[PDB]
Amino acid sequence: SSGRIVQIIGAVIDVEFPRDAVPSIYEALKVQGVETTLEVQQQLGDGVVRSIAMGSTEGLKRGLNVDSTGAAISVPVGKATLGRIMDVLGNPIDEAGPIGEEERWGIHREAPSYADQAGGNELLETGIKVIDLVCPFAKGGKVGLFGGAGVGKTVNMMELIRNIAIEHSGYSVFAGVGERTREGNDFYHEMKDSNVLDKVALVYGQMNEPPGNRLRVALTGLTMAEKFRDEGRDVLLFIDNIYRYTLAGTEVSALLGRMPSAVGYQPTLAEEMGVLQERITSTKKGSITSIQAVYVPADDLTDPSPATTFAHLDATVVLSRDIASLGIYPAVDPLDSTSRQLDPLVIGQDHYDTARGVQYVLQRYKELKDIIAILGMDELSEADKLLVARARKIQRFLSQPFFVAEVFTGSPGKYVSLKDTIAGFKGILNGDYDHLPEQAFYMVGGIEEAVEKAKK
Amino acid sequence: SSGRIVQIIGAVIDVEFPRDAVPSIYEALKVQGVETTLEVQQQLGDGVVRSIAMGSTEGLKRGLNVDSTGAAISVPVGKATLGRIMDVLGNPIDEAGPIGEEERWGIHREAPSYADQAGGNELLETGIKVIDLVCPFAKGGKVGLFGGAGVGKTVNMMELIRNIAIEHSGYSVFAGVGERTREGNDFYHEMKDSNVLDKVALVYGQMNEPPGNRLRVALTGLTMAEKFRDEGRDVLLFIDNIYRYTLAGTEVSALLGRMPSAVGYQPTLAEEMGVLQERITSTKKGSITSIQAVYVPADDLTDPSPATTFAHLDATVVLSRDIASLGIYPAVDPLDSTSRQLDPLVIGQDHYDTARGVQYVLQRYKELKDIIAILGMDELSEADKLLVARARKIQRFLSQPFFVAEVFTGSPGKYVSLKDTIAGFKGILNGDYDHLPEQAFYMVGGIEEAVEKAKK
Amino acid sequence: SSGRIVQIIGAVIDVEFPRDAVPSIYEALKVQGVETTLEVQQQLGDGVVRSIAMGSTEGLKRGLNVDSTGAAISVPVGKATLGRIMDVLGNPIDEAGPIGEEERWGIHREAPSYADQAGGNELLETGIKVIDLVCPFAKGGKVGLFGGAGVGKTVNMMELIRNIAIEHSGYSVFAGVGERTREGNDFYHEMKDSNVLDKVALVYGQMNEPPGNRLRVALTGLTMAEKFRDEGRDVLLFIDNIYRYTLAGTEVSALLGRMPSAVGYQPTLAEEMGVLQERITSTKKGSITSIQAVYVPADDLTDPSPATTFAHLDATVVLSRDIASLGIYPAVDPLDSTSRQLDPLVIGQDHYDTARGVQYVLQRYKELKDIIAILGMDELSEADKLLVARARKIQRFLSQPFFVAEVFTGSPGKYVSLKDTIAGFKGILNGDYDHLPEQAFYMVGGIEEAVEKAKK
Amino acid sequence: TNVISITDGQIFLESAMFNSGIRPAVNAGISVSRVGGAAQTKIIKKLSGGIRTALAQYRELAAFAQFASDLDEATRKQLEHGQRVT
Amino acid sequence: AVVENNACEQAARMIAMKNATDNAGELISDLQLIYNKARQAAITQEISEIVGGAAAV
Amino acid sequence: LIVYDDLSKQAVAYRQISLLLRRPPGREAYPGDVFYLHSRLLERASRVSEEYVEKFTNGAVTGKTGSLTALPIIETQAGDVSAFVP
Amino acid sequence: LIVYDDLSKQAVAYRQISLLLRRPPGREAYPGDVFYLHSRLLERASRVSEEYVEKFTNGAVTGKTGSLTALPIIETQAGDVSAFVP
Ligand SMILES: Nc1ncnc2c1ncn2[C@@H]1O[C@H](COP(=O)(O)OP(=O)(O)O)[C@@H](O)[C@H]1O
Ligand SMILES: Nc1ncnc2c1ncn2[C@@H]1O[C@H](COP(=O)(O)OP(=O)(O)O)[C@@H](O)[C@H]1O
Ligand SMILES: Nc1ncnc2c1ncn2[C@@H]1O[C@H](COP(=O)(O)OP(=O)(O)O)[C@@H](O)[C@H]1O
Ligand SMILES: [Mg+2]
Ligand SMILES: [Mg+2]
Repeated sequence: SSGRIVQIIGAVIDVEFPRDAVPSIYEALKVQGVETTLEVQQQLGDGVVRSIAMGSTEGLKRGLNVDSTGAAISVPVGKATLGRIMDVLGNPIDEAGPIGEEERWGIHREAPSYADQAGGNELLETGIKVIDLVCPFAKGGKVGLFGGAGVGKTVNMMELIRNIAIEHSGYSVFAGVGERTREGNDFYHEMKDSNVLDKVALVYGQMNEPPGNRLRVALTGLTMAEKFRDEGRDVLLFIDNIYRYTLAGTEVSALLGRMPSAVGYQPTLAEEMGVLQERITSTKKGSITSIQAVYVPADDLTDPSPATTFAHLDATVVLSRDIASLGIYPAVDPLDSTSRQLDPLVIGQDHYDTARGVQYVLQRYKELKDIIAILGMDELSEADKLLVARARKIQRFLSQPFFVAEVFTGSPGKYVSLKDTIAGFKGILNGDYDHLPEQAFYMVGGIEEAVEKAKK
Repeated sequence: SSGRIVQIIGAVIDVEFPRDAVPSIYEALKVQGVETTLEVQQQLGDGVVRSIAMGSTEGLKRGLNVDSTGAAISVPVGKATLGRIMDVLGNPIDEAGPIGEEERWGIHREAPSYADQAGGNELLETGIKVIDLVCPFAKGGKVGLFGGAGVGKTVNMMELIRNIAIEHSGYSVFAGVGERTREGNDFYHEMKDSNVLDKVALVYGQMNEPPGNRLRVALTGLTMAEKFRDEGRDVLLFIDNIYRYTLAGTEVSALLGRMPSAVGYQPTLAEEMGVLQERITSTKKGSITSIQAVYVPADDLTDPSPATTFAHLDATVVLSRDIASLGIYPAVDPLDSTSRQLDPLVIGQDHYDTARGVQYVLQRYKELKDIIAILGMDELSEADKLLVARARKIQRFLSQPFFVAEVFTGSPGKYVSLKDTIAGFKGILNGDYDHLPEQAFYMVGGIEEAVEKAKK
Repeated sequence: SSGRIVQIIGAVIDVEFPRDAVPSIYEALKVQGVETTLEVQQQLGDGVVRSIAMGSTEGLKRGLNVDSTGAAISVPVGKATLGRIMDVLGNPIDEAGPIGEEERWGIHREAPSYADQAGGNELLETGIKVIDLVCPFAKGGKVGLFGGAGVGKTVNMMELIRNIAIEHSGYSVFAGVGERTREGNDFYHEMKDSNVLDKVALVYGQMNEPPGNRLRVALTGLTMAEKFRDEGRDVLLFIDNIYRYTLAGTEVSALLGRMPSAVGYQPTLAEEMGVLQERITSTKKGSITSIQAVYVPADDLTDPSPATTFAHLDATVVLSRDIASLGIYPAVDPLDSTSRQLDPLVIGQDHYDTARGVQYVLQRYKELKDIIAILGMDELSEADKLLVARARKIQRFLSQPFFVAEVFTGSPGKYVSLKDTIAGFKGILNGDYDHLPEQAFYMVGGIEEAVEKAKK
Repeated sequence: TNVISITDGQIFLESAMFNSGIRPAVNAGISVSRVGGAAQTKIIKKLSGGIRTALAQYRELAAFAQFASDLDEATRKQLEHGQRVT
Repeated sequence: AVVENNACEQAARMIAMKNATDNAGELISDLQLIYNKARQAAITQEISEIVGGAAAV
Repeated sequence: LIVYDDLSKQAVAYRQISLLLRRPPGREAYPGDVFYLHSRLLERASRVSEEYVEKFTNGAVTGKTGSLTALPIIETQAGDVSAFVP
Repeated sequence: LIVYDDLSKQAVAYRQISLLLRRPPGREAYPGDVFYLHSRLLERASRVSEEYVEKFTNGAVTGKTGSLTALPIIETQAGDVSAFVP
C-alpha cells in the first residue's frame, strides 16, 4: 500500500503506514508527485517509520503520499555503467541519456562467508616498479593512499585504471565520497583526454548533498564492483576519501539522535567500517582490490577514525613532495611506504631480500647525505662513496614513464613485470651496472632499456 | 487581570493567568502580599507564563495571587537620577527618600537603526603610557578591559574614571554588575568626597543578589544613558563586569528549559550579548563613550564568552597574569591589545612607528626568553644581546604608579601625557638610555624620573 | 506479608507489596522459588520498592513471590568467625560446616559519635625503610596504598601483613572486595600451613561476583571488626581494594534512576565513601588499625574516586609506575607520600630532620630532570653535581628486598629497624658515603650491607 | 575543519608574523591554491616560481641570520635574497 | 698545542649541539603523544556533559 | 573571624542534592547556580558602619563598628585553577 | 587452553550496545561495568581441585584436577600501557 508523511525535521522524515504494510529497514520509498527518495532507518512502532531523505526536503509538507518500492536502493550494474557518471541512487548525472542497463541490484548485502574466501595470498601485478617492489598489493586487499595535493595522486589512479583493464582484462569503479563539484568535473575530462574513461564507472556523492547520500555512495560503487567480480574478474574500487565516509556516518548518527561515543564519533564506528571493508575480498569467482585515500584528523594517528581504518588496510602508499621536487615520478617514499605482503612467507625469500636490500641502501644514503651537507663529501669513506653511487642509481631506477603521462614526459609509456623489477634491482645491488652513468636509469622501464640508453 | 503562582524552582517561577488574559513577553508581574516582582521570559501556553523572580523566593508559596502590570519593568529616567543609588527595578537604595521622577522608560528596547549610526574619530587622552601608546581611545567609542581574576580591571577602570569622568562636563552612568559590595561603598564615598556625585547616576546589582537582578541591571543603567543620549547630550557609561550578565543567563538557562551549548553556556549566548551590546552606541542624536570590564574565565581568551565579546568593541585592552606575576603594573600586554584608532591617517606616522617599533622589539624578545633560560645569554648575537636589554627596559617602562593604587604601591601616583609617552619609548628604541640600569625604568611615570631613579 | 516482582534490569529488581506492608530501606527480602536475597535501596511509591540482588538474576521472571524478612542483612560475629571463610550474607564458604555463632549483627550502622573518638599517636614500626622514614604509621590509625595496575599494592600489603603480626597479639579481620579468587586461595592456605589462621576472620566477594555482593562485602567485614573493637580489643582490619566498593556503586547507579556526575560517577560518591570510612575508626572502647589498597584508574590520581579517598586516611603511601620501571621496589614516591605522624612532637627532631633532608634532595633532583635530559649532568654547577649524586644514592637506598617477593627474584628478605633507617639516610645526607659506588645501595636492607656490597 | 575541507585553498594569517611587522600576515608555507598557475596571467606565473623558491630557502635558513658571519658565500647569498623577497 | 685544542673544541661542540638537537626531538615526540591524548579526552568529556545536560532539560 | 575548612566539599554536597532533585547540570555536572552558592555566603563577611550598629541595637551600642572576617579554603587537583569551583 | 584474539574488540562491541541502550558513559566513553565484562570472563580460567572434579562428576572422575589456561590479547595505541582498557 502507500504511506503519509507525519513529521519533517531537516533531512529526517517520519512516515505512517497501515499496520499490515509497514516497510522494512533499509527499504527505498518514493514521494508521490516529487522526485524524492527516502531510506528507512528505524521502525518506531504504531505503523510509523523513521527515514532519511536522499535529497533536499524544501517544499515538502505533512500528508504527502509515499510509495514503497519493495526493496533497498537498487542501482544499475554491469557493462552499461562504464564511462558514465551516476548519483547515489544510480541516476545518470551526466547529460548522456538513460543507462542501457539489463539488471539492477540492491546496495545492502552480507559480506562473503567463511567458506567463500579464495585461498593463498596471491599478488596483484600493477606493472609499476616501486609499488610492485616495496608496496606489494594482494588480490582482494585494501591500500591506504597518503599525501597532499599536486603530488601525482590522480595520475597514479589513472595508470592503475589503464593497467588492470589492458593487462588483466579487469575493470574499475570510482566512489566520490563527498566529492568537490569542481574536482569531479576536472577528473571526468582528464580521464576522457587520457582515454581511460571507457574502463571505469563513476559514482559521485557531492559535498552539498545531505549526509545520507555521502554515507550510501560507497555501497553504490561497491555494488557495481561486486557485479564485475561475479563475472569472474579482478576489479579495482577507488574510494576518494574514507574519512568522509566516517564523518557522513557521524552526521547521520547525530541526526537520528543516537548517544555519541569517544571523541564524538558514532557508537557504530567499527561496525560501519566493517560492513564496507569486509565486502572487499578475494573469492572463488573473482576479487575486488581497493585503493582508498586516507585523511588523518589533527595529524593524530591514534584518533578513532584513522585507528579504525588501519585495522582493515593491507598496504600503505605514501606520496612525498620532496621526491616530486627531484623530478622522480611516481613520488612514492620507499622508506615510509609499507605492506603486510612484504614477508618471506608470502612473496618468497628472493623478492623479500631484494626489496629489503633496496631499503637498506636508501636508508643509509639518507644518513650519508646529512654528513655531506654538514662535514662535506671528503669526510666519507671509499665504501660510503660507492654506496652513494649505487643509491643514486637505485633512486633513479624507481622512476617510470606512464601511458597516461606521455603528455608530460614526452616518452612512450611502460609496463614492467615483477620478474623484470626484481632482476633489475638485484643487479644494481650486486654491482652488475656500476659502470653506467646515473642518467641511464632515469625513466627507462626494465633493466635492458637502461643498458641501451647508456650507448646514446 | 490576576494569575496564581503554580510552581517555584530556585529563581524561576511559573504563574497561571486566564487564557483571555496572558501577560506579554518581558511583562512585569507582582505577587500579592509578598514584596516580589516577576519578569515573563516565555509564554508556555494554556495561560501559563514562565518568569524569573526579581527578589528571593524563600517566602513564596504556590497559590499566591499575582497581578499583571500590562508593561515591562519601567525605571525612572532623566535629571532626577543624578547623585542617586538605585536597584534593578529603579527603587532608591540610599536613605535619601523617593526619586523626583517625571518620566519612566521600559528597560527593553530595539537598537538604533543602521541609518542612525555615528562616524567620529576624535582621539581621547587617558594619561596611562601603555594605553595611550598601543590602545588609543576615541570619543563616542566602545572600550573593553579584558582580564582574568586579580590583574587590575577595577583599578584601571577607576584610573580611567578619574582621568575622564571628573574633567568631563556631561553626565555619567556607573553600573556595578555582579560587583563586590565593598567596591561599591568605596566608590560611592569616593564620588561623594570628590564632589563628583552630582554628575553621576549610580546603579548597583552586587553578587549577593538573585539571578533575575544580575540578568537585568545592565539594561537599567543603559536605559538611563539612552535618555541622556536621545536629549542630544554626550554621556559616559561605565560597566564594572559585563561577563556577569552572561553568567546570570547561564545560571537560569537550564531552569528556563534550554539545552546547553559548548563549554556549558546558554544557546542564546551570541544573541543575548548582541541585543545588549548594540544599544551601547553613539548615534546622530547624541554620543555614549563606554568602558566595560570583561572577565576572562580561567585566563583563557578562547572561552566562548570573551571570544564573542571582542567583535563588539573599538578598543580592546588585554591584561596579562604573567606580567602581574612579575610585580609590573599596569599589567597590560602590548602584543595582544589593539584599537581601531591605531592608524597613521587617524593619529600620525610618528606615533604609529613608535607603537609598531615597541611591538616588534617585544615580539622578538618572546622567542629569545626560552633560549636564554636553557643555553644562557652569552650564546646570543651582539645585536640580540642589545635588543634583549632594550626589551627588558621597555617591559619595565610600560609600568606606572596610579593615584587609585597608592594603597597597594606605597609610592605616589603619576599622570603621563601622549607626547611624553612617545618621546620616552623613542629614546629607549634609538639607544639614548642603553647606559641606564634595568631597575631604573620600573614604576616611574615619564622618562626624566627614570634618569633620576638610576642615581638612587 | 509478601510482594511480586514487577520489573528486572540486570542486578536491579522492582517488587510491589500491599500498601500496609511495604518493607523498610536496607531491609532484606527473599525470592520464594530460588531463595535469592534482595536488599531494598529506595521506596518508589504505590507500594513499589527498588532493590539490588545479592546473587545472580539469570532465570528470574516477573510475577514471582517475594518475602520480606523484617530486618537488614545480618551476619555472625564474635570468636566463632576466627579461622573461617564467609560470603557477603555471612554463609560459610570453606566447606568446614556451620558457624558456631552466639549472635548476629545487621551490616548497616551509624559511625561512632564525636565524643567517642580516640587521640592515639603511638608509633608503629613496619620494618620497611621508605614507609618508616617518610610515612610513619600509628596504632589505631588508617593507612592507604595508592597505585595503578601491576605496581605493587598486593605485594606491599602481603609484606605488611607479615611484619605487623610480629608485635600484634590480638585478632585480625580481612575483607576481600572485588579482587582475584586465586589470591584468596593462596592467602588462606599460607595461613593454614603457618598455623596463623585461628586469629583471622576472612570475608570474600571477588571479581567473579555480581554487583550486589561486591557492594556489600566491605560492610560485612567491618561489622566483624566492630564487634571485636566494641569488646575492648585491639584489632587489625585489612581491605583488598576499597575502590571496588565505590565501583560496584557506579555499575548500579544508572539502574537506580540517578543522574550521573563528572566522568560517569554516581552523584552520591562522597557520601557512599564517608558512610563506610567513618565506621573504620578507633574509639574509647577499643582500637582498629586499618590498611587499604586503592586502585588508581588509568594512573590518574586526580580521578574522583582516589581524589575523594585521601581525606579519610592518617597515612598516604603513593606508588609510582615511573619508579617501578627503574627497578626500585617498593615503588613508593617520597614526594607524594605523607603521614600525620611526620611531626617533631611525635617522632623527635632527628627523624623529622632526616626525612625533611631526604625530601629536599629528591625535590631538587626532580627540578633538574629536563636540563639533564637535553644537556647531560656535566653542565650542572659543582653544588648541583654533588646533590644529584646524593639524590641517586638516596633513591637506591630506599629499595628493599621483601620476604614475600623472594619467589620473584631469589634474594632473601630484609627487616630494617627505625634506628638503622635514620642512621643510613643521615650518613648519606652528611656525605659519609660519597666514595661508595651508586649500585652498592640497591637492594641491601641496612646501611652496613651497602659497605659490604661495594667490596665487589 | 569542515570549511578547510570544502574550499579550494586557504590563506592562513598568523599573530606571530603580524606582531613581527609582516603586515599582510600571509603564511606562504601552509597557504595553498589547488587551482594554481591556471588562475595566473603569463607574466605573474613566470615571475612567481623564483619568488616561491626564495621564501622556502629563507624558511630553511632563518636561524643563521643572527650568525651570518660564519656562513658559506652561497648559503650567505641564499639568505640575503630571502630577507629582501620577504 | 693551543690552536689544535681550539680545533678539537669546535669539533666537540658540533657533536654536543647535534646530540642536543636529537635529544630535544625525542622530548617533542613524547609530548605530542601526551597532547593527542589530552585532545581526544577533552572532546569526549565535552560531549558527555552536553548529552547529560540535554537528557535532563 | 570565620574559617570554612572546605568550600569545595560544600559544593560537592550541593551538587549531590541538585542532581537527586533532577535539576539540570552545568560545566562539570555542578548546578547552574554554584557561583551564587558561594557569593551569597561570602558577601555576608563585611564591616558595618556605626549607623548600622546603632540602628540594629536600637541605640544600646553607639560609636562602634562591627565586622566579620572570612578565611575560606579551596582544594585544587594537581594545581589546576581552571576548574569551575576554584 | 583458550585464546581471545582481541579482548579490546569485545570492549568496543559492548560499548556500542551500551550507548544504543543509553547507559551513561564513563572514561573513554566505555560503560560503567566494562571492568566486570573482562573480570567475570577471565575469573573462569583457573585450576580446580580434585574435590571440585569429584563433586561435579558425581564420583565418576576420582583423583584428578582440571584446568583452563587463558591467553587474552590486547592492542595498545602508540605503546601506551596506561590507557583504561589495558
Ligand atoms: N608520472 C608523472 N610523470 C610526469 N609528471 C607527473 C607525473 N605524475 C604527476 N605529474 C605532474 O604533477 C602534476 C599533478 O599531478 P596530479 O595527478 O594531478 O596530482 P593531484 O591530482 O593531486 O593534483 C601533473 O599535472 C604533472 O604535471
Ligand atoms: N595599577 C596597579 N598598581 C598596583 N597594584 C595593582 C594595580 N592594579 C591591580 N593591582 C593589584 O591587583 C589587585 C587586583 O586588582 P583588581 O582591579 O581588583 O582586579 P580585577 O578587577 O581584574 O579582579 C589590586 O587589589 C591590587 O592589589
Ligand atoms: N617488591 C617487589 N619486588 C619485585 N617485583 C615486584 C615487587 N612488587 C611488585 N613487583 C612486580 O610487579 C608485579 C605486580 O605487583 P602487584 O603487587 O601484583 O601489583 P598490583 O597489586 O598493584 O596490581 C609483581 O608480580 C612483580 O613482578
Ligand atoms: Mg574587579
Ligand atoms: Mg596483585
